[PDB]
Amino acid sequence: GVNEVPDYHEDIHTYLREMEVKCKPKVGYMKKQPDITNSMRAILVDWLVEVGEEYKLQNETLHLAVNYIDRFLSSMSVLRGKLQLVGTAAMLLASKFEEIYPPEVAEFVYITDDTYTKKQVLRMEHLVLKVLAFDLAAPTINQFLTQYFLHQQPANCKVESLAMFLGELSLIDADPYLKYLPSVIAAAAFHLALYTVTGQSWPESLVQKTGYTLETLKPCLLDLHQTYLRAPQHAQQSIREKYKNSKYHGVSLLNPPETLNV
Amino acid sequence: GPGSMENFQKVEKIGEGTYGVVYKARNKLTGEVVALKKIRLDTETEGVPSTAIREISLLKELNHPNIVKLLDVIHTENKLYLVFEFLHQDLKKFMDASALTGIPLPLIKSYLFQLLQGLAFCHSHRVLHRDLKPQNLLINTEGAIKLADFGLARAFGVPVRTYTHEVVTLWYRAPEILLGCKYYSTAVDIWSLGCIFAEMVTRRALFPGDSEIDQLFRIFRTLGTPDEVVWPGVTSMPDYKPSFPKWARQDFSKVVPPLDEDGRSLLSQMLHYDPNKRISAKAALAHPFFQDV
Ligand SMILES: O=c1cc(Br)cc[nH]1
Ligand SMILES: O=c1cc(Br)cc[nH]1
Repeated sequence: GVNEVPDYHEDIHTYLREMEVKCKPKVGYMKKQPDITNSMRAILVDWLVEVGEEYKLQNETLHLAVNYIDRFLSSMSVLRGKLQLVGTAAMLLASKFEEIYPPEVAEFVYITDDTYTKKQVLRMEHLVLKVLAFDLAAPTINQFLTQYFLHQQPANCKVESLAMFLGELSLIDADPYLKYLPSVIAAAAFHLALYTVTGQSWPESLVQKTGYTLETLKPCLLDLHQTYLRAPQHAQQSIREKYKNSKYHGVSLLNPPETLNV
Repeated sequence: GPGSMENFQKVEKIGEGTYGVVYKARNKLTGEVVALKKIRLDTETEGVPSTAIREISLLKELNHPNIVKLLDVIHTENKLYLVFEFLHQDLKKFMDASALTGIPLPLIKSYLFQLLQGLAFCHSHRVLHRDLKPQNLLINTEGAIKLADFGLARAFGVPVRTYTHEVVTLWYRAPEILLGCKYYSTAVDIWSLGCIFAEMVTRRALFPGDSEIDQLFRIFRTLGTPDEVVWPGVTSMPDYKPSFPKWARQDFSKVVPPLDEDGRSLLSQMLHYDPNKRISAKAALAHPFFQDV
């Protein structure tokens, strides 16, 4: 029905594909950052996952914030001491964009354990808006995923939650996931989730819609499969903890497949 | 970005939303007439307001002849100026001030057709407007009409999730919103335009309710109280009540008497109870009502 916008979903998909190219971070920016590393960024995103949980924010909000950070760090050098300030301001902006009831600035100051002042948060919000030139309506992994979910026959909630989970894991590790567009990570996540729960594969109908085949998705699939297998060992665990919850059908407890047969 | 305030000469005040005032201004170098919307931030203790973050971010994407054009954003430490293309008047003032013996049908047609083009472009770009009303539709001297005031707008995903409840000025608010439905979509913007179509013909609001419940009852007394046959699910909706009075649907030709068969047809499809059956902007563009635009 109209909640799936039949008359517009194709136009919307096409537009998002265009915009995700525009909104794409520089693939190699971390090497050009003198004082920060992929590992530091992983810590930040993992903390933003917790913040998201603490305040019961939408997952879309989290994905937006990560997009804002990665674009910002693509043109602005940041000292390790200020990385969390960027992230806090990004999460604030994503909240104002995406949430019905965003947390107040004071709450965003509180979660940084008063590392920063309210004035610093507000000034960083302005800087981030200036640097992104207010281009905040970025396509996320999730915007693609929810569309792909409509091609399930029938709908399966473990498949949906598992795909969301895998998509969130990719936010943590800039290497390798900065090289992949949201729509590709979403495809890989969807296929892997579908395969893990039901044994089925990326459907022909989504080949029609996206142009992507299992061949196209193969590189991303291989990384995402590795990430899934290693996830219990990863230094960052907040996503696994989050997806143990019944809200997401406890999908982080599902066993990953040993092989893909691609 | 490109501009600064030194190149603008304020001419007069033309209105105000929240967060401040709108001036008509002239670019001293190019001659361009603009509307400057001031957003005061130094007063704000919560930084840049979310209405402005949505308005700016969404309008930057939406480039269309029937959407008000955002030309620039001047961001000082203390203030935010949105520079817009200037349009002389809104549809409400036009209806009140001229349009004393009516708006001629050709102009009603032209306007509705343009409004539908603007709205289709929004929906094609994942944006709900969520405050369509004559005060937010601007006209120029050339015969164009454009969607304005994207402060209440929202970038949606597919399928939609739960967004802010109680959106849209009451008189223009769709029944699914009024009944507290978990999800609403593009169809709420069509409902508003339906109300606006009627209003262009009569120059009075179609459903001038004084309350949520009064608003519902006015819709029902005009279109009939909906049941499961006309609107599957209606009786399961959070704020549907079995005690609702059961009004009979009146002949649609009595709803807007001056309206021809084609107009009635299009209007009824815009005001369909079931959001799933309500016509899309895209599809309405092809309606026979517009054959002679
Ligand atoms: O008069 C106006 C007001 C706004 Br807001 C935008 C354009 N013109
Ligand atoms: O006045 C009214 C009537 C009904 Br039924 C429900 C709410 N308010």
